Amino acid sequence: ITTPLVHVASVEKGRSYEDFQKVYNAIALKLREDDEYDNYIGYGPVLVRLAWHISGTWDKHDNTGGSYGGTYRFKKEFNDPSNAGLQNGFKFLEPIHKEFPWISSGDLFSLGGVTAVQEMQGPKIPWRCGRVDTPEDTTPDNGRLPDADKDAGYVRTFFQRLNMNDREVVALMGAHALGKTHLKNSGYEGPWGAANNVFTNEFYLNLLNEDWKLEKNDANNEQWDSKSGYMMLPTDYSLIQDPKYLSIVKEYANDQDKFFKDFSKAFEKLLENGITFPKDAPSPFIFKTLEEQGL
Amino acid sequence: TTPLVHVASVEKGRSYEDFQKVYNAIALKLREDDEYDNYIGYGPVLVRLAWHISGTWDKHDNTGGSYGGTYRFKKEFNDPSNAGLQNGFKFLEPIHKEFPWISSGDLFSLGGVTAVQEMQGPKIPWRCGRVDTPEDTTPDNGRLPDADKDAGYVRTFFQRLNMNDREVVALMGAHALGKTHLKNSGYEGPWGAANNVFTNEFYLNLLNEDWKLEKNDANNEQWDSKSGYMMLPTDYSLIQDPKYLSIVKEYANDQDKFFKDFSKAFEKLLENGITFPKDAPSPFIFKTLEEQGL
Amino acid sequence: GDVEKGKKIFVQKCAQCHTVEKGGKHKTGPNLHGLFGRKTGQAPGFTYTDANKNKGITWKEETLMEYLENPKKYIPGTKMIFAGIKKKTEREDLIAYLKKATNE
Ligand code: HEC
Ligand code: ZNH
Ligand code: ZNH
Repeated sequence: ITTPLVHVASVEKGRSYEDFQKVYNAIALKLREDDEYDNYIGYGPVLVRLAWHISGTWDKHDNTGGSYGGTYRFKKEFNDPSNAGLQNGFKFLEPIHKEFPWISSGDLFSLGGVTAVQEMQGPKIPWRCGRVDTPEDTTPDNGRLPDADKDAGYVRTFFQRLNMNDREVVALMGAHALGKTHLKNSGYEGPWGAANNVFTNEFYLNLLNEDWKLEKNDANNEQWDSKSGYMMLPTDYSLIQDPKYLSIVKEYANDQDKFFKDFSKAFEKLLENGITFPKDAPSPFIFKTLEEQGL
Repeated sequence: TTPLVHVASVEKGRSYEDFQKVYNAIALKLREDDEYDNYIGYGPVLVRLAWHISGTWDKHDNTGGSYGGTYRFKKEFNDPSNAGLQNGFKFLEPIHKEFPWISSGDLFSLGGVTAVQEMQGPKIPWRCGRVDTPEDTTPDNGRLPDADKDAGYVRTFFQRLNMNDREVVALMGAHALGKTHLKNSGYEGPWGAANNVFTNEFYLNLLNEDWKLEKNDANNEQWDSKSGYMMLPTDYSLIQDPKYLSIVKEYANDQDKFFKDFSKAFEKLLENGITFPKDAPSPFIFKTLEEQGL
Repeated sequence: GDVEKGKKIFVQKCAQCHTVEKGGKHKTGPNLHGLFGRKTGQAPGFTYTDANKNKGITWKEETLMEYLENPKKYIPGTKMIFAGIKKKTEREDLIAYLKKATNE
């Protein structure tokens, strides 16, 4: 067999809320300055994917992977085929780590995602510190991240390894309102919606209201394209072919506010999976936006 | 109360070839009716029209902007901040009737691209597809900036348009064109000597003249030079701020960098709020009258 | 034809580089006094280009009513960075003023 891993959240030496608001702010201030990445979408979307990919490596059976170890900094899971394009989100965070050497890799990569969602007018995602950097061989094998060419059954089974129910996966998938797919990264070209740098419920509205036709692209992979120039991955489209998933997609499309409460909790859970928080651990930090600071 | 998307739709069956013609018609008329405002021409008022139609945008709810061409309606047209632009509108009107198919938004914005290009300025990549939207989508008066404020306000204002410090200072260089008229804005005088030639003169003047705060007949304060130039309190803000000043100095030294940065920012300013599909054409780089031998 | 509306043209499109009176200093261009009835590259004191003193023509009303459309076409490789006035009415009015102001 093999004994499960236990990861205890150890807060950085002498740091508190005020010190982390400074990190949020440095990431937030740089999201404004480097406003031209990927034809004006900005670095916001690539950071949400980064937060999710470093966390989605998790296996609830032996507590391997997850955001804790900050193992994205290593060769093995860097150059992981499923992580192609995230190197841009990494070198965005690299000078923010120079200004704050004290913060752990897991805490930075996860804060990058929480910040990006907030600055792109999304809900407040409560965030906690404590992720400690682990050695080079605590790095998970390539292959733990999901396939885009599958169905509702794969999508269910995959997310069960991450301890997510039908409602939490449909909620998490709504982050696809942000950014785009790039051909040289994953074999799919195009955006899921119009407003791809402002967190909305556009994903569900587009998935329900548009006309979609399955067709192979230039990389010879099949995707669902609309006459409007939008796109859906087979896994994204199979949030509607499945009757249970369709009912949750319908309710999030009808009420953006429910999607916002449910996204927050699920997004926090994703970044917090596999981490045991001691009794004395600080409460989840809710950060103020640059707009809420007058900065 | 919110959630709007504005998809660009090329005016039915129109190509690049059609759009170069409407550019040429605006350029040939800038050459024809160049008697206006004591031989400055309509060039500067057209750059300013392009900005005032676009500068009403709000990133929070995606309202306002260039798309709707809502300047054709009384609320936006009679806007006290839009005083003086009627001259630029009336100039573009005979051109709108020679090319009825072009949308108001596309014409107003193209008029700004034509102006800057024919003024020996940088090439501005322009995209078609702005659709005229109905009367009820006209933004309320007061979305445009005030001229009597500081660097704090100028920084805060432009965030509503997603403009960073480098983009706002680049956009403010358009003030090398035209002049302020007391009867319109409540300010009087040019910013430079060649106010019909697109250069980096704005920043050079700002850094090198002896500016003195004086009050005009409209009772507003403005910075005046004894060389016959002036600077708005918001234009002076760019040297009263260390971040803004670093960029003013950078542009005053290199014009080709300012030119490069202005194109990028001006195109952004005119394209804000507009979603361009895949079945959409690449930005057009229009040839000047000089390059077509006209 | 207006010398009065011709004054506005000169102030707007030329004065930032030219003086018209005798004893007027050379800025980014020579003093325009002694223009009508004189050769190209004439004004004593400026460092002209090997293209303009060499065009070698007399400066009269109508020949410069043509140079005024394109300063680069009628004279190649010059440092006169002016795209020219294309209209005839405006060229007519600048030339009218010039014959006054550039002599007495
Ligand atoms: C108004 C619209 C005018 C008029 C009527 C003229 N200019 Fe000027 N000019 C400038 C330079 C650098 C030169 C020298 C050219 C060279 O030697 O290469 C000139 C020259 C002239 C001449 C000819 C000089 C000669 O042969 O003696 C004439 C008739 C003349 N200019 C008339 C520069 C400029 C400008 C930019 C810096 C501008 C603007 C003008 N000139 C405008 C005008
Ligand atoms: N303006 Zn100004 N303006 C601003 C930007 C970002 C750009 C464009 C890219 C502007 C361009 C012009 C322009 C050219 C002008 C001359 C027009 C003319 O000759 O008729 C012009 N803008 C003029 C004014 C002006 C004069 C009004 C009048 O009397 O006709 C103002 C009071 C004015 C103010 C501001 C202002 C405040 C800005 C931003 C902080 C600004 C940007 N403009
Ligand atoms: C089923 C499942 C899944 C899948 C398969 C996927 C897939 C994928 C793909 C293919 C892509 C592409 C890449 C490129 O760029 O090219 C992406 C993107 C993506 N993604 Zn997602 N995802 C997912 C989930 C998800 C989630 C859950 C999230 C969150 C939280 C996300 C977020 C994302 C983003 C945001 C993006 C974009 C990025 C950019 O822009 O760059 N995502 N993604």
